[PDB]
Amino acid sequence: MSYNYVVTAQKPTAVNGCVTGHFTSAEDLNLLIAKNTRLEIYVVTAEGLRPVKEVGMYGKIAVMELFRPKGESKDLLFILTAKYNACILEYKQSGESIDIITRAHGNVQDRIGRPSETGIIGIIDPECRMIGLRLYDGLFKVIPLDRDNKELKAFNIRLEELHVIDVKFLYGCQAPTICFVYQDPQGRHVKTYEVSLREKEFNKGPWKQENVEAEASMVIAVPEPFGGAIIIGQESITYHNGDKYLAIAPPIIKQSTIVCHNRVDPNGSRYLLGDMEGRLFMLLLEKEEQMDGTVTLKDLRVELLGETSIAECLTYLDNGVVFVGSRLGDSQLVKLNVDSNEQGSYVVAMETFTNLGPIVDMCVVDLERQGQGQLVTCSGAFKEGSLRIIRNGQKLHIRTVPLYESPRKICYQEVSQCFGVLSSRIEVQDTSGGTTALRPSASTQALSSSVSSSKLFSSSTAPHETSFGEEVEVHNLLIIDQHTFEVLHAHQFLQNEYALSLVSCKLGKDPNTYFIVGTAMVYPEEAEPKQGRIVVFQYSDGKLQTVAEKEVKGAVYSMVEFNGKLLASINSTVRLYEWTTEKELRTECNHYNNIMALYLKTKGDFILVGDLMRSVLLLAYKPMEGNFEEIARDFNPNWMSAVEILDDDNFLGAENAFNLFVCQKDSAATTDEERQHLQEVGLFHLGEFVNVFCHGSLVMQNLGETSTPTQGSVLFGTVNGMIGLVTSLSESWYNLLLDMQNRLNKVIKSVGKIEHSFWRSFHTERKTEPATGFIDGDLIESFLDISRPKMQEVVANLQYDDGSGMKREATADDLIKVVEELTRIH
Amino acid sequence: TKPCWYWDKKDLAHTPSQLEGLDPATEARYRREGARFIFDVGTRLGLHYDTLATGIIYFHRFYMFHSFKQFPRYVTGACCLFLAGKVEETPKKCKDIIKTARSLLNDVQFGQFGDDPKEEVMVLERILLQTIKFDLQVEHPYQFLLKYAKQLKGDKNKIQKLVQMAWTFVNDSLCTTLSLQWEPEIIAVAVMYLAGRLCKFEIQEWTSKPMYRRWWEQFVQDVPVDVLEDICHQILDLYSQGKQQMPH
Amino acid sequence: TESDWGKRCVDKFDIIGIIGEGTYGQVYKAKDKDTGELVALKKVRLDNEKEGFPITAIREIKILRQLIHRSVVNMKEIVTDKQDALDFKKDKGAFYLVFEYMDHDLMGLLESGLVHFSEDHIKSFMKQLMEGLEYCHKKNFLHRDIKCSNILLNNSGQIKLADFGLARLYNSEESRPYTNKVITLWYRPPELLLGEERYTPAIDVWSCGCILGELFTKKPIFQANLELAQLELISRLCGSPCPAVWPDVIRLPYFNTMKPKKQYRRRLREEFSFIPSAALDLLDHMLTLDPSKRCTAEQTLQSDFLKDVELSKMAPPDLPHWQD
Ligand SMILES: Cn1cc(-n2cnc3c(NCc4nc5ccccc5[nH]4)nc(N4CCOCC4)nc32)cn1
Repeated sequence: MSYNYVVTAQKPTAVNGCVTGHFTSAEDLNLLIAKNTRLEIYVVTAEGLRPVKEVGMYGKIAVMELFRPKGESKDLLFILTAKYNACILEYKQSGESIDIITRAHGNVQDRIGRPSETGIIGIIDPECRMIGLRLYDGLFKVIPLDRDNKELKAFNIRLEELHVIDVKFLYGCQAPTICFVYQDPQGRHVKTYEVSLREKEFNKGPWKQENVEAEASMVIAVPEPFGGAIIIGQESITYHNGDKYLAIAPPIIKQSTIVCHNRVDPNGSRYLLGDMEGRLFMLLLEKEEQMDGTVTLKDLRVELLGETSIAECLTYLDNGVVFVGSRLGDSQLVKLNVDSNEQGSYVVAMETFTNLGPIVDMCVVDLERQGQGQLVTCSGAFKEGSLRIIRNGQKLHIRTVPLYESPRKICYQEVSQCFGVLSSRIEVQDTSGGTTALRPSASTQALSSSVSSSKLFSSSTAPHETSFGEEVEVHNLLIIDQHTFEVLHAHQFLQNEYALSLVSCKLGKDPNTYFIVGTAMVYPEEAEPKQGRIVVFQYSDGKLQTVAEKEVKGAVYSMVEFNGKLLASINSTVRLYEWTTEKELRTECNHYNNIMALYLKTKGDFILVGDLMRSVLLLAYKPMEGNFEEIARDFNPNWMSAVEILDDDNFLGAENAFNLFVCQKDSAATTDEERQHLQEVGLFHLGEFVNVFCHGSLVMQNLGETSTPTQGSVLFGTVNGMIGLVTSLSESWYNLLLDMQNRLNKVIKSVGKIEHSFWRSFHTERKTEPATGFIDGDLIESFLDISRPKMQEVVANLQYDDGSGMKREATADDLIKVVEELTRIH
Repeated sequence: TKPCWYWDKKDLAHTPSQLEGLDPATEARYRREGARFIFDVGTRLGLHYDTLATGIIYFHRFYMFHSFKQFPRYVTGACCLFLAGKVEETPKKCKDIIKTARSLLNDVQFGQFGDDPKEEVMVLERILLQTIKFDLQVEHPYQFLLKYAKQLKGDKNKIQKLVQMAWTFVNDSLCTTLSLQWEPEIIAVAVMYLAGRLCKFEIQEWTSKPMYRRWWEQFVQDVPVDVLEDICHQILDLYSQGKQQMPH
Repeated sequence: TESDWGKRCVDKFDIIGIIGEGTYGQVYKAKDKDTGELVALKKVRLDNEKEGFPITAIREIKILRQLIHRSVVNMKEIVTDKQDALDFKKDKGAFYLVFEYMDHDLMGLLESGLVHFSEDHIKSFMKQLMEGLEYCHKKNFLHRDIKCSNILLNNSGQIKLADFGLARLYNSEESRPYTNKVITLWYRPPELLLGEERYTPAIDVWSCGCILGELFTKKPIFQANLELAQLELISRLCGSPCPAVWPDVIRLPYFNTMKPKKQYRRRLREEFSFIPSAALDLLDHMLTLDPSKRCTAEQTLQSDFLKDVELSKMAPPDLPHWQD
């Protein structure tokens, strides 16, 4: 068996959702911001936000909404986790003591169901009579909000329309009514139903179905003054309400897909719209009052306000202030002005909240020769792309290097006092027949530049037609100084060439230190690329020189230096090249039994291979023979995101289902076969998507640091900006910390009353397993924050083992010291 | 796909046993003894008639590729029966076969099994499997005797007399190389034909085509009387050579 | 020749790796030195010699040589380890079973979740599967181990069943005692849970019905660790075993012993409303509690869902791609 320890060094920073309301008091204006597994509660002021409370939940927050049922003084909070844990929460404050009340809770997962493509949707009735949930295709789940439903029991109504895009409850209806856009073979259509809690079924809805834009994406429930709904698409915005129908199709929105909406004026007169290029719009509902005294919708107008960060959620707060919640970049507070500035913008940034964004790749480098190690991460996407330099000093110090283009891979080349970074920028087919970039960025603002002139694929004769306006990716190798972080050089790769891998190393007997990039020719026609290049560069005297190129028949997904040789993964093959005295790459040996060799890692003459469906396969290079040998394979099938080698026997993996697992050699050499079974001894549900695993530590090492119980240090980066550390334990230390977890879970009150053991249980859609071999460091490190009575309650009847004293009782003060040492590992 | 398991009579002059100096009579006697050994052991163990025959068929085929001077018959027979049990899902433990073989064999005969009988037998399973080319499925005249008899309609007692007499002829042909010369379907017809002659029964009348004097041609296509007579001659020879007479 | 078996040595095939864990032994992959063909090999260990050659292997070596079907795995030949010359007693070498290698396995295609199954894919997959089963059932053989791992799919969309090791012959005119609980519990029929021991061919039908729904839900229908807990889940969906729906349930050994919490009603159509109508009818018939009322393989092939499927179009599923 294996024993390991997981700690969160930096919490998730990406904003996954945000709502406003009256949650902490019926009087204050609140802003609730949701980051993965984290809820932040703020109070809105005239200058900005006052933080008041932050809680963790044992689950990914999928639905977050505020509502106020008749009889309550203030808003209640509904949250549903991605594992279908539902709860209703209440804020309660007793002077200085702030706590969160679980008013109702339960798990709403159906034994039989098909998860929907557009994900979990949750909405609440304007009369707060019920909560609607769209969890599965063909089914609508209703939780009625009666006082007695403390377990959140619910029923399903059969839904004929199997593929639903979005749904909302409507305002101004005699009964609870849903308005939704759905897709069938005849296109996309909008439709309504009424929800009867008494009959537990749908009844005919208030207004008819109409054919709507093929890419209709979002549904807006317009408030009582207008009523009805607005449907947002790629080219058009439409208003629907019985007999009334409007459509505005302004050319400005066709340029970039709109992804978020919020209401500015409670009466529905004004809405905010955002798009994937960061533009912020105002949608205006022009009113016309008839002599009847009735108010109708005359027209719709769209006005461009300015640019924000690409935003997952928008929420207008008050006055001119808007909160911009960003998942791909830094979040913001911005002020909307009535008068435009001299550039034509009505939007002016107030504050910037750090978001490590998607961490595509990262490396650890000791820039200042301190013995510490700082983390340089490839963070953000598109305009928000950045390099982030992170050091410990009690908070983390983060520096931001704007790139304005998507960062892909990073590697440090000390000999050149610089980094190599792979980047991609979006250009659009223009009238010249070439392409034009939407904005300047790192690869265009380099001091010196070069473009690959390889003719290897130039024989072409394969047609790829271009239409004006289509997007294309331009990949470039950036040379960036380690002190100024200035782009010294940019190398632009061939047209339709994607860079997938990057290493910095010496090879063979060649004293020169090279940048080596593995690329793949990507054409929309190909399900999988069949052409690729390996390019060897030398950065010397401010210029990047192409040293050699090797054509491959596939995609160079990953590369790694192997004892003076170059180990590369091309499609279904893993290859080892030698670097000749003629400065060319030569095939030495191959391994072929992989579906897609996506990730690679080396220790000694051993190699770990990560496949799309075949999990992890342990290879070894056999020098006496000059070839590879299969050592062992994990027979449980998994979809890999990144792998790492912990030691000569233990191997770490990351699944696409937000799960972490550890494989080991079966350590029983009875039969050759037994060792060949890489047995998963560790299973853990991280709840975050790991892209990169990297050895190192950010803790300052003065050489005086007490040797911690934990041994080893693997840092990992995730999509939501969470950074974690995995380390190993002895059997004794595991058992102590494991037994303590079970004791802490009985003591610590969970938000929503979510069982911790369920939260960390391995979870794929098909299978679910209890966690094993892993210690939730955050649960252990929360011992220091629980009140003294609870601390002593935890240590009752707690015995140590395998120590200086075989059985040794624990006191509250003994454990406080142990955990405090464990907080120094990160 | 499937191997050919049938030879011509002329070919039996050239079995390994023949070419190592064994004369035709001795190999013939050696085959009867082994087949009857397989028959007697399994009957003592209570084995189904198909299981006995399958062992016997393996046995006969085996000594088409090997010599009786290098492979003692009784070990082979036991091995054939042992495997036949597992193939026909009437399994028996090897130790029980050895026990029964010892009861029926005198001391000289059981000397073939050597010091460790179980081990000498187990070593032969490997060769047997390779020799039979892993062709485990075997069809036997018994199933055809019954499939064809079911289609005869007439005096219930005369047909049952025909079946039992033919059934006995099948059991007796397992001591001969007919299993190696003709498919089981022909054997079933030949024994019906033989019993018909001996009981003075005209089988065509029982068939659906009573005026079709070659009654068998509706069961087995392309069989000349030449073949059925050759089979009958070979069957009655065993009776004339021995002291036993036709069952009637 | 092609008919000569047991003589060719394993030297001719070079071992690449170990593809997976099987029913009774781990499976490997190789290429012939003479032919580039990739194959699949299972090691038969005769070293125990408690009773010679394994009887279960003898079962697989008998049935497969008889079964010929596009949707049934073919055993190409049997090979051996190096044998000592003139030393038959000393020889301890083992035999291997040569099989056609398949590009993908349903267990790894579904577990990863990358694959996407449209209705038309499920149709082509089910039609081939049931046609193979109908072939084997028409030949009066019972598989008894229908599982995702034994289901294999080529990239082209051709499917074949694989490990026939646990399979045994079924006698219709006369019942015989068997080995009771056989199929993986997730896909085991209620009759085996209650110990019918003399199981009918419908045990395989129930399994394939569990597979059918699994394709639509992208999740196994019945997941448990305890036979009673499984019976609870089966009862919650297909209805609890009761004399009205299963007249002969009272004759089953554990009918009184093993009981669900409640007498649940059948909600199969309700819970599976999303499944298309043509398929839902197939599931209701395949997942019928009474083995006597449960549909046959032929009846599944003469269903609206599968009758009009043309095997010329094999609809390969969305096997993984590069942006994927
Ligand atoms: C008679 N018979 C035939 C077979 N057989 C033929 N091909 C296969 C086969 N290929 C799928 C596959 N595995 C891979 C491993 C690494 C890389 C690529 C892979 N592709 N998988 C399996 N299994 C064994 C149990 O685990 C999964 C299913 N069994 C097969 C077994 N018995």
